[PDB]
Amino acid sequence: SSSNSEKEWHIVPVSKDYFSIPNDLLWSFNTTNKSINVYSKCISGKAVYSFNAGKFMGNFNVKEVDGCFMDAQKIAIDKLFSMLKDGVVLKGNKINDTILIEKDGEVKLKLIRGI
Amino acid sequence: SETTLLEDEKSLVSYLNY
Repeated sequence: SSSNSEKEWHIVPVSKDYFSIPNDLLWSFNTTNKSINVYSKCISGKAVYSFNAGKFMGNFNVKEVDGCFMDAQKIAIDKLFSMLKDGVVLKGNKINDTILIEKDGEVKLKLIRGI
Repeated sequence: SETTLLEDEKSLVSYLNY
């Protein structure tokens, strides 16, 4: 059950502050080693994920270029990466097959453009 | 379990390993 990753979740910016998120980040929960894996053309991140009251978190160890996430995109990425760590809960509305990233009572990111 | 869920590792991977 717990070992199926390398599954490209194209991250989606929902909230207005994340509209600057880069070209395209690939999110993949590594359920095989149980770690967060977030990588793209220019970023390489591992993390360990923990749960608190349904909030999915992840302490990251990302290595990443500057310029490829421009400046505000990198900010977007810090924003996104801080979200998980603050406790992002996967869930939303009108979805049954796609993952959505929400924290502070609203979705600001998604895995795949399901909705 | 839910619209998306994944509030538990098991329920998370049960949803990922689909």
